[PDB]
Amino acid sequence: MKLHDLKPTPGSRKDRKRVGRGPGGTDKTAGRGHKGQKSRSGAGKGAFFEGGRSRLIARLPKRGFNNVG
Amino acid sequence: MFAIIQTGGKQYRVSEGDVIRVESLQGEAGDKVELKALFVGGEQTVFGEDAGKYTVQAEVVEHGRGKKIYIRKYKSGVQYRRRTGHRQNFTAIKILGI
Amino acid sequence: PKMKTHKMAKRRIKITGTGKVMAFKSGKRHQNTGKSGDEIRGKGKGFVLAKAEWARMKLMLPR
Amino acid sequence: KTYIPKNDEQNWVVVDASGVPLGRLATLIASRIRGKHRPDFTPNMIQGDFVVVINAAQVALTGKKLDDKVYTRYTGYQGGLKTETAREALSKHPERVIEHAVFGMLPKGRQGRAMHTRLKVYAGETHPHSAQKPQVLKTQPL
Amino acid sequence: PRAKTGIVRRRRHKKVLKRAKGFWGSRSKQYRNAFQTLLNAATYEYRDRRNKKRDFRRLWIQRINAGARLHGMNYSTFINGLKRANIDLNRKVLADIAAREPEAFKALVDASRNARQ
RNA sequence: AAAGGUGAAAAGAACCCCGGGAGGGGAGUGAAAGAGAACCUGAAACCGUGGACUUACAAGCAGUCAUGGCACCUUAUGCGUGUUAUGGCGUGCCUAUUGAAGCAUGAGCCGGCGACUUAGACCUGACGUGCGAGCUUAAGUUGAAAAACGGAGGCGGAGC
RNA sequence: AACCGAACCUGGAGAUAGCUAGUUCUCCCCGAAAUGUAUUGAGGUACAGCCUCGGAUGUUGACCAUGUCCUGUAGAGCAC
RNA sequence: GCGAGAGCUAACUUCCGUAGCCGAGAGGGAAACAACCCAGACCAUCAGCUAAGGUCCCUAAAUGAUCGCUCAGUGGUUAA
RNA sequence: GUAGGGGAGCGUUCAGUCCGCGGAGAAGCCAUACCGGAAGGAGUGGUGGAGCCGACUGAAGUGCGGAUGCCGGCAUGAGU
Ligand SMILES: [Ca+2]
Ligand SMILES: [Ca+2]
Ligand SMILES: [Mg+2]
Ligand SMILES: [Mg+2]
Ligand SMILES: [Mg+2]
Ligand SMILES: [Mg+2]
Ligand SMILES: [Mg+2]
Ligand SMILES: [Mg+2]
Ligand SMILES: [Mg+2]
Ligand SMILES: [Mg+2]
Ligand SMILES: [Mg+2]
Ligand SMILES: [Mg+2]
Ligand SMILES: [Mg+2]
Ligand SMILES: [Mg+2]
Ligand SMILES: [Mg+2]
Ligand SMILES: [Mg+2]
Ligand SMILES: [Mg+2]
Ligand SMILES: [Mg+2]
Ligand SMILES: [Mg+2]
Ligand SMILES: [Mg+2]
Ligand SMILES: [Mg+2]
Ligand SMILES: [Mg+2]
Ligand SMILES: [Mg+2]
Ligand SMILES: [Mg+2]
Ligand SMILES: [Mg+2]
Ligand SMILES: [Mg+2]
Ligand SMILES: [Mg+2]
Ligand SMILES: [Mg+2]
Ligand SMILES: [Mg+2]
Ligand SMILES: [Mg+2]
Ligand SMILES: [Mg+2]
Ligand SMILES: [Mg+2]
Ligand SMILES: [Mg+2]
Ligand SMILES: [Mg+2]
Ligand SMILES: [Mg+2]
Ligand SMILES: [Mg+2]
Ligand SMILES: [Mg+2]
Ligand SMILES: [Mg+2]
Ligand SMILES: [Mg+2]
Ligand SMILES: [Mg+2]
Ligand SMILES: [Mg+2]
Ligand SMILES: [Mg+2]
Ligand SMILES: [Mg+2]
Ligand SMILES: [Mg+2]
Ligand SMILES: [Mg+2]
Ligand SMILES: [Mg+2]
Ligand SMILES: [Mg+2]
Ligand SMILES: [Mg+2]
Ligand SMILES: [Mg+2]
Ligand SMILES: [Mg+2]
Ligand SMILES: [Mg+2]
Ligand SMILES: [Mg+2]
Ligand SMILES: [Mg+2]
Ligand SMILES: [Mg+2]
Ligand SMILES: [Mg+2]
Ligand SMILES: [Mg+2]
Ligand SMILES: [Mg+2]
Ligand SMILES: [Mg+2]
Ligand SMILES: [Mg+2]
Ligand SMILES: [Mg+2]
Ligand SMILES: [Mg+2]
Ligand SMILES: [Mg+2]
Ligand SMILES: [Mg+2]
Ligand SMILES: [Mg+2]
Ligand SMILES: [Mg+2]
Ligand SMILES: [Mg+2]
Ligand SMILES: [Mg+2]
Ligand SMILES: [Mg+2]
Ligand SMILES: [Mg+2]
Ligand SMILES: [Mg+2]
Ligand SMILES: [Mg+2]
Repeated sequence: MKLHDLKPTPGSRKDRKRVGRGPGGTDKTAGRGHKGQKSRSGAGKGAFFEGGRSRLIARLPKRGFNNVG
Repeated sequence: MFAIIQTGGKQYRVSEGDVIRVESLQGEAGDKVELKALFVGGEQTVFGEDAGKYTVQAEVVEHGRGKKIYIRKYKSGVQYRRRTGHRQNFTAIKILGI
Repeated sequence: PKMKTHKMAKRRIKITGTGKVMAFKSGKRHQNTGKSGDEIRGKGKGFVLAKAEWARMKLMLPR
Repeated sequence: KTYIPKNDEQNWVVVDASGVPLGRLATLIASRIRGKHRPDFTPNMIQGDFVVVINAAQVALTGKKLDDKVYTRYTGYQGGLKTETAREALSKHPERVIEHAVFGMLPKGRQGRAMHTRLKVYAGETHPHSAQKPQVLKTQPL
Repeated sequence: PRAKTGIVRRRRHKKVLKRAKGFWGSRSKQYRNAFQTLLNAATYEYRDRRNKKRDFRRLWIQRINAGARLHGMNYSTFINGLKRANIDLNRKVLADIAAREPEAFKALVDASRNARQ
């Protein structure tokens, strides 16, 4: 078969986001919003007042059987 | 003197091949009928509805696509710059009629 | 790699079920209590709601 | 597409200001200068006429030819506004008063400065431009 | 693979620069003022096209009452009296009729005045 | 730190001319000297010479649209191209901002360099392919102008 | 050793930077927010609220009318 | 603009409520002029109708018609 | 229509395969009134003197006007 005429399944490859690179979309400020702590990055899944700290009822081990319904 | 009332086709008097907005049916010999809005023949003027009964035959000449322009648009300080092309179709018609 | 935040595990947030995030009921821990007998009892097992996506990746492997 | 003309012609006329309200004589002359009476043909060109104002000395004025009409000119020097020749006084040289009115109604661009050429004000009854036989306008419109 | 900018940037810049014909000064020669002038020029081209429609409107009208008053009626009591003469509707650039054939514009004056009686 | 390039071959320019030279003009060589040693191409900013059309009562973000003038005719005698006069209209660009022509930031100009990436048997979704109640390998072994083998282990399948 | 409230050089080292600046090809579709709570919080963040995309459902949405209940402002009053 | 507090019944003040506009809204009017008046720009046309606002000349369009008013440039700058 | 989400695409280098082109002249450069809805693409001429286009697929150090951005060249102030 023609390697010229090989064609990947449509919709199986989509192009990367090219962030920057024009006022034809995604201008100036990148995907990002303007000021703020959005810039060279860090900090995770943490709200930085009091993160919903609920109490802890605990027992360490376990061992469970393999099933055959 | 004669000129399209560029709303579509209707006109006054005198015979000479000229441009217009497109006329659907093509080739030549559309013989497209025209309804007078004014006439000056022998410099004997007749006008408004009374003249409008008068015929103006005119054959189609060529379909066309007039000179290109660019629709470019701009707004300030907002990154709004956009460029597009545009080109209007037309229809030469040679005047011939009464 | 990817840790679980072990602050999630023996703490409330059972992961369990049709993918939804149970948690506990909180106030009047073992901090002091006169207060009602129908609240001292109604502190068993809650379950949160619009924060679950955060809770899940705390502990997506269900420790 | 639209017709534009030559420049070929110049047409002259005498307006008699004698007893006319100034200001109305003003807009009459200013339009005959601009070219609004023949079809304006084209704005680019001064198709307007040459006008000769006679008896400019006798122009009528209402309310106050005194008191009211304080004409004013600034000199460039500190204290140079206090130059308010006003009033009846400028009818010691009438040809300027009329000439000021018309000039405020011609446009300020390069054509208007050129249109100033076409106004010819003579305070006395008589004018010397006999050579370009002007013939007359007159009173009022419709 | 490196992929430097070469040939791309000059081509773009040269197309901008070539849009600059008799632009004054560094409007014609430096890319940055050429491109910037073109932004404001965009503004002007579009606005003006729409406006040129309205400007020839104005030239039209300004000839038509000059001829009208030459025949002793103003624009207002004229384009009224053709429309009140109803089927008379030629409207588009009556200017030219007034500006070249006066034998005709006089007949149109008589028509308008007859319709207003 | 910057770093580069005659020509296939030095055949690297005998001789003559102006010049103290430098530099050049010829003659020669060579396919080319439209390659001559400040030696491949040779953009742009910047400096000049010549020509067309223009400009010494003019108020101007430098354009834009309209019309006249004068040139010109190789995608080109037209809805042309260049340039003009005159009218109408017209508050640089970016950033930052409630709000920018702003007397608020940045920038002399042009050229080139210059900023959303990579990684991991990691998580979570969309789309696509293979096999489907089952799907798949890792390290490695052997073969490599090519890839096969390798179930240790991983995910579904039971929840509280 | 020509800038000493703690010298110069090289290294950790691309320190960290809730702060400034900058972030470049194109057309098409939709289109916001500057509100509320919490915050060693106030020019930063988390969750809501408003945008978009895809799937499901399928008029449940919008004004306007009729019916019905709720209210103590405008006005007024002097019975507290 | 409306409804209130704070303020001097000041402020292009400040802080809530409420509608609309700007924010991100070009076009016509208001001389100029984010917010006000009219109106939400897919592209082309040397075609026609209107809105706000206008029709002496700059400047598109009645030196319009009929009753009156003001002789102050009131128009075109407050009051006791 | 700003942040923002979505869609379809243009151009640059490299790689695989095809179709080819080139000293009767390639890339690059230079002019231009042609074409496409845009990014852009062709025609012809001038220059150059040895490589290169078009199509399909793949991978990116892939698109600059800004950063008191870097390197280099050249201007203004000034014949001061
Ligand atoms: Ca000197
Ligand atoms: Ca000096
Ligand atoms: Mg990626
Ligand atoms: Mg996008
Ligand atoms: Mg920024
Ligand atoms: Mg940083
Ligand atoms: Mg962490
Ligand atoms: Mg605290
Ligand atoms: Mg502007
Ligand atoms: Mg803005
Ligand atoms: Mg469990
Ligand atoms: Mg304009
Ligand atoms: Mg009309
Ligand atoms: Mg060599
Ligand atoms: Mg020499
Ligand atoms: Mg020598
Ligand atoms: Mg030879
Ligand atoms: Mg030479
Ligand atoms: Mg050479
Ligand atoms: Mg030399
Ligand atoms: Mg070579
Ligand atoms: Mg060279
Ligand atoms: Mg010279
Ligand atoms: Mg010269
Ligand atoms: Mg002078
Ligand atoms: Mg002059
Ligand atoms: Mg000057
Ligand atoms: Mg001009
Ligand atoms: Mg401020
Ligand atoms: Mg402003
Ligand atoms: Mg300035
Ligand atoms: Mg500035
Ligand atoms: Mg500042
Ligand atoms: Mg500075
Ligand atoms: Mg894995
Ligand atoms: Mg590992
Ligand atoms: Mg010292
Ligand atoms: Mg020293
Ligand atoms: Mg120190
Ligand atoms: Mg650093
Ligand atoms: Mg470190
Ligand atoms: Mg620190
Ligand atoms: Mg919309
Ligand atoms: Mg609270
Ligand atoms: Mg805050
Ligand atoms: Mg949120
Ligand atoms: Mg949806
Ligand atoms: Mg409902
Ligand atoms: Mg309903
Ligand atoms: Mg009350
Ligand atoms: Mg108070
Ligand atoms: Mg305020
Ligand atoms: Mg903003
Ligand atoms: Mg809005
Ligand atoms: Mg507006
Ligand atoms: Mg406006
Ligand atoms: Mg205006
Ligand atoms: Mg005002
Ligand atoms: Mg204001
Ligand atoms: Mg605006
Ligand atoms: Mg009308
Ligand atoms: Mg009205
Ligand atoms: Mg008028
Ligand atoms: Mg009147
Ligand atoms: Mg060749
Ligand atoms: Mg080209
Ligand atoms: Mg060779
Ligand atoms: Mg890069
Ligand atoms: Mg930028
Ligand atoms: Mg720069
Ligand atoms: Mg420099």
